[PDB]
Amino acid sequence: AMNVPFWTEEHVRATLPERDAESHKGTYGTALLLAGSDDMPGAALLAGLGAMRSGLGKLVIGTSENVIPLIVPVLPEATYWRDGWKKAADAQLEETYRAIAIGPGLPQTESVQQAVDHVLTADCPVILDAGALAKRTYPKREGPVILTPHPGEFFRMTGVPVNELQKKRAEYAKEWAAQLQTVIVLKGNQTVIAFPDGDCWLNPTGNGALAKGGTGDTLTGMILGMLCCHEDPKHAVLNAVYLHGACAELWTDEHSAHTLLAHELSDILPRVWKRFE
Amino acid sequence: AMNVPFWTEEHVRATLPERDAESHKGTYGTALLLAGSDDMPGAALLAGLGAMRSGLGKLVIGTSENVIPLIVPVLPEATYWRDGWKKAADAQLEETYRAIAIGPGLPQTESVQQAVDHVLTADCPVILDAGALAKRTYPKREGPVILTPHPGEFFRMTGVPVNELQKKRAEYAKEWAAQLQTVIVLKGNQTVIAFPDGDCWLNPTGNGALAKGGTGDTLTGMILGMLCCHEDPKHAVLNAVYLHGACAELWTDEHSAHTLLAHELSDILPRVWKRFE
Amino acid sequence: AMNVPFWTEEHVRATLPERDAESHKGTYGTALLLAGSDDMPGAALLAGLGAMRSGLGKLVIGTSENVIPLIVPVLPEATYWRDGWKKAADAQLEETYRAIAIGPGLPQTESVQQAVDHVLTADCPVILDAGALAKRTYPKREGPVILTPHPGEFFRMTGVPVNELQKKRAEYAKEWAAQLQTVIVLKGNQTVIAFPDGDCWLNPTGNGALAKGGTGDTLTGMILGMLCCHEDPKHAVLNAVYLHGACAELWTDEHSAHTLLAHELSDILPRVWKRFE
Amino acid sequence: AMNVPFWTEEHVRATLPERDAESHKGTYGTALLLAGSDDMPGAALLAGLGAMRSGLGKLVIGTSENVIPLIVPVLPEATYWRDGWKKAADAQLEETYRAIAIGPGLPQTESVQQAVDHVLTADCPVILDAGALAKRTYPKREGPVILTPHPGEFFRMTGVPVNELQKKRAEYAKEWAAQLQTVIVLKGNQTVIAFPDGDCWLNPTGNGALAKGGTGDTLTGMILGMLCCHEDPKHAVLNAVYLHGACAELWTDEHSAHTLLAHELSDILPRVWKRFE
Ligand SMILES: Nc1ncnc2c1ncn2[C@@H]1O[C@H](COP(=O)(O)OP(=O)(O)OP(=O)(O)OP(=O)(O)OC[C@H]2O[C@@H](n3cnc4c(N)ncnc43)[C@H](O)[C@@H]2O)[C@@H](O)[C@H]1O
Ligand SMILES: Nc1ncnc2c1ncn2[C@@H]1O[C@H](COP(=O)(O)OP(=O)(O)OP(=O)(O)OP(=O)(O)OC[C@H]2O[C@@H](n3cnc4c(N)ncnc43)[C@H](O)[C@@H]2O)[C@@H](O)[C@H]1O
Ligand SMILES: Nc1ncnc2c1ncn2[C@@H]1O[C@H](COP(=O)(O)OP(=O)(O)OP(=O)(O)OP(=O)(O)OC[C@H]2O[C@@H](n3cnc4c(N)ncnc43)[C@H](O)[C@@H]2O)[C@@H](O)[C@H]1O
Ligand SMILES: Nc1ncnc2c1ncn2[C@@H]1O[C@H](COP(=O)(O)OP(=O)(O)OP(=O)(O)OP(=O)(O)OC[C@H]2O[C@@H](n3cnc4c(N)ncnc43)[C@H](O)[C@@H]2O)[C@@H](O)[C@H]1O
Ligand SMILES: [Cl-]
Ligand SMILES: [Cl-]
Ligand SMILES: [Cl-]
Ligand SMILES: [Cl-]
Ligand SMILES: [Mg+2]
Ligand SMILES: [Mg+2]
Ligand SMILES: [Mg+2]
Ligand SMILES: [Mg+2]
Repeated sequence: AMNVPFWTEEHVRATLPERDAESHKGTYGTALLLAGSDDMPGAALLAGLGAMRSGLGKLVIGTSENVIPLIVPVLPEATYWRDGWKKAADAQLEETYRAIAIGPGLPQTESVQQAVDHVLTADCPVILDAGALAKRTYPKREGPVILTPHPGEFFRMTGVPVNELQKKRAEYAKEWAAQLQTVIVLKGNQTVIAFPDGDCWLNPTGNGALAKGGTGDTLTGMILGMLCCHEDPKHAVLNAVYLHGACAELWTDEHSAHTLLAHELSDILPRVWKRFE
Repeated sequence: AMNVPFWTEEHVRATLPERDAESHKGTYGTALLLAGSDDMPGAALLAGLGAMRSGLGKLVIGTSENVIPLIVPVLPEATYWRDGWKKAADAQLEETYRAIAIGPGLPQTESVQQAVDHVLTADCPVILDAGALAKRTYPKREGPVILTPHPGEFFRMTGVPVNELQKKRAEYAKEWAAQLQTVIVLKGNQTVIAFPDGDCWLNPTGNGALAKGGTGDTLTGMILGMLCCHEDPKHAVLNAVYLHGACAELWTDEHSAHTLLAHELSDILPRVWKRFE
Repeated sequence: AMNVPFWTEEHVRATLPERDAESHKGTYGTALLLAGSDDMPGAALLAGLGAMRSGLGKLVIGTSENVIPLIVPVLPEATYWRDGWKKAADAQLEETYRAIAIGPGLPQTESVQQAVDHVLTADCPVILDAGALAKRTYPKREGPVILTPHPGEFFRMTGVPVNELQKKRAEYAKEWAAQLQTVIVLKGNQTVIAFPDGDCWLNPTGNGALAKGGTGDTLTGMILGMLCCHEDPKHAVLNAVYLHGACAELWTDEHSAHTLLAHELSDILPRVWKRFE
Repeated sequence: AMNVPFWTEEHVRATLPERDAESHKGTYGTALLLAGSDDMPGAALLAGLGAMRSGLGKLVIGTSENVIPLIVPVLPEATYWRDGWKKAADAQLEETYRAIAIGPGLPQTESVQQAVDHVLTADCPVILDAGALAKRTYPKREGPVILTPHPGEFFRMTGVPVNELQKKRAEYAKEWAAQLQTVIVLKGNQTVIAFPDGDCWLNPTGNGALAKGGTGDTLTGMILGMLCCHEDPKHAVLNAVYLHGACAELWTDEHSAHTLLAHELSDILPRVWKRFE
């Protein structure tokens, strides 16, 4: 390795925020989630649940109109911007959000990139995932840009083939976080969290129960919510990745690692988070 | 303070109603919930669940047609008045209800105010929340009118800015309950329950887990149901606010306060209510 | 009273059927449930769940087309006869069913009565509930006809006002079961189960948690399923009514009687039924 | 008998795969499920849940367009091929899958057979169930073909009447697995798993709780998922059938065998599978 340190339980315990008696939901902010399309609807539910579970005050889901009815019965606490991810291709966000995520369940299209460009003119942290991940550069702005690639997405972004990436994961994550001036959460066993200021950590939690469709959609939502309740966005990303993996570890105490469904990570998070308080 | 007393556990225990062996659902009344729009559907599910959980006999949900399918799989016990909140703008209620709530998930429009005006000609308690909260006066009628503003809604109603309101919450709640001749449930930590006869209490339960979208929608439903099973509507409002907060406190025994979803308050209420019996 | 005996735990234990190792789902029959309309959809979900929980082999739900999508995510084990309750107004059932129920969530219309007339030409037990309950007579047929009126429905059927009915419930139930030559399950505390052969029992289970919308829809489904797995339809009706009430009693051990939702009765039935085996 | 051996717990324990720390979801493959039609939608949800529960990496559900919204809220981890089972009638699969299942909730039509013919040109294991089961032969190909008939389906396939089949189940299953050169999972108590190479086993698990609509749909999904995580497809089929039955046995420890709903088998599988690890 390059001796990248693990973000450990001690670090998590020291950095997780309080929800004090005097707070109101405004204290914890409104998040925007731009996710889910008619063709890939479930991602929006997975990210929505992860976000509302993770300490935000309010969530607006800008999903395709036909996806909205699929979310409501499961997550009636979310509100909507009808066809929001499409509308965001055409104009600047008018509303102020605490944090924004774009990409889960979105196609890898130019229109999604147009939406990204408009999202990036906001002054808040922004997460790009999935369909929003492309080979491109980023404008100087206020607020971190957080990319959350699977190794195959990292290849799409950089041209580094997966078989080579996997030999030197932190080295590549660090190099590209620096070059792009973005946070890179390079997924996998020992997920790398590389920051554009050159800080970098490894995540010590998780297991093979996570190697199934949807678990990254859940993670994007987790990061989104934690960006709303942490003052330091670096700590939000680190804690989200950590607690996401910790949920999978709790699952495998009494359940087979073959059998986890992503949404259950959100259902487990309430008890797992308590343990670190 | 003004030494406003807390509505304590002792008061709750002394005032919660029995559901005796000889009762039928008619004993507990039919409630009407005018809530949920295509743009804000989840509020109707949240309030519906809170209402059916809270001791009513039957619930009619007057929600937008497209919202009905989103409620049914979760709350198949509810019945419907298709587009009821819209229809209520145009004519008097023909049916007799035990209690009525209007506003969760409704827009802040003149048409919603027209619906309010028609709701107020019924002889039963009425709850106004959310979109139904405006700067206006109320007609002399039979049955209490119960307003449930968040501080921002209170500002909309009165012109008292939130930063000033928060310095003297009970004083302002009492003054405006008197002026409007309505019950005011002024939300927040230490929620104020101010009555138009000058009685006023503070609620001692709850915590920051409640500072998230949807929890007030759940509360409106709780108050609606409790108005159906309490003979004294004052006690219904007080017990609803109390038990709502108590559910959040049970949650935080083994779950992080960051992670509560409003609908879970309704799922917790069955066991919490038992404890006070 | 008239000293009508209670159908006791001892009777239930002696009459509940086995599900032996050598059985196949055909042994337990296909039930037809004609229930749910666009205006009252939830009844079909409630009765569907109660029926599939109660020992049948297969369930066909003949509900309105727009109701089908509301059932599937909750009860994916059911199959459908699209617009079946409407189609049944126009022709004889072609398929053979083990048992049929009609009425939950159906309007009190002539077309529903036409459907009833066609249902009654089948040779199997038939349950009429809700919208299918009217002032009418019944044709001599093979298989019992089981009416499940609430006292208000009994008034509609017979002209006996509810305040008079309630003074002499068994006497009236027996008289009308005899006159109509139908089973009458006259609902309420101490539900009466009156048979056209003059046998009559009282149900000893249940409590005020049941005095809420939907619980009778659940019961109709329970009776439907139990008619499929009991050889003796009398025992099916008696056991269904008993175990339905027993579920409410289990609920109130740790939950307030004000807070039960009907569908939960079906969720409780698996464990309650085990106790009587 | 013919002394066909039971696939025992010892065999299951020796053959169930690990999900190691270094794995990614690609290791576990993408499955295709061609299931569910407007008329029989629930089968697709049941098989989808069983498949995602059973160790695959990703699931694509090729179901009718109107069925997709019914799956998403329950199984947001699945992705879709809109009208896939219909489209498969018209062209070869372009995408590579680890395993494919076709038939649950599909009609017994020529178009479904056309889809089968195209599925069979893939090089992967394929499961045919329900509507995909017909009297026909199979082309020489790479990858096993796995037929999962109920006795009535076996009759449809072979002309052997059910009353005769049931007297000599293994003998008939073996003879027809050989003749067709397919795996035959002949369902029932003591389900027969007959292989075209002449190997044959009996399944020792399960009980009458399984004799209800939907449980076979769940099984098809289980086999589909296990084909993705086992290197040996024979062991996948055997373990799926075994663990499916084991879930029903866990259910009946504290719940009546009359009351199981198929989807619950998938909910039980996580804990049951752990026990065999
Ligand atoms: N060579 C290639 N191989 C594969 N894909 C390629 C590719 N080349 C291009 N691609 C592609 O890149 C994309 C891969 O995404 P997909 O693999 O298609 O992702 P998905 O099913 O949509 O799931 P999701 O997005 O929820 O999970 P994620 O991986 O984010 O999140 C997974 C989560 O689980 C965690 N996780 C997984 N395995 C783990 C383990 N063993 N230990 C600990 N954590 C683990 C991860 O760290 C993370 O948090 C596709 O567009 C695609 O076609
Ligand atoms: N300056 C301003 N700030 C904010 N909004 C402004 C504003 N000016 C105008 N507004 C506005 O006023 C409205 C505020 O509503 P929103 O804040 O938009 O409400 P919501 O997300 O729709 O949630 P809900 O209605 O379910 O929760 P509620 O607060 O009723 O219910 C919350 C429940 O949780 C309880 N709760 C919250 N925090 C608690 C705590 N710390 N302790 C105990 N209980 C707590 C409350 O008492 C209550 O029961 C908006 O229309 C709006 O734009
Ligand atoms: N004077 C009048 N009063 C009322 N309605 C009148 C009326 N005159 C005419 N009507 C009418 O008659 C109908 C009454 O039905 P509704 O009262 O409208 O029934 P629902 O909300 O649709 O619920 P459901 O059908 O699921 O419950 P049910 O009562 O079957 O099932 C309830 C279940 O709970 C049980 N239950 C209820 N209370 C119980 C208790 N205290 N103890 C034990 N069990 C109890 C019952 O035995 C039964 O199993 C309406 O059409 C109507 O307008
Ligand atoms: N004479 C005839 N009798 C019946 N049908 C006939 C027939 N002639 C033709 N048919 C027909 O054949 C088909 C029978 O299917 P259906 O019986 O209509 O099946 P389904 O309701 O759609 O349920 P599913 O498909 O989920 O359950 P399956 O049986 O696969 O899966 C059931 C699962 O439960 C297990 N199981 C059942 N009973 C068990 C027991 N007692 N012990 C252990 N396991 C048991 C099975 O092994 C299996 O895993 C129909 O098309 C049909 O019309
Ligand atoms: Cl708040
Ligand atoms: Cl009642
Ligand atoms: Cl069967
Ligand atoms: Cl992965
Ligand atoms: Mg991803
Ligand atoms: Mg509110
Ligand atoms: Mg009824
Ligand atoms: Mg089948």
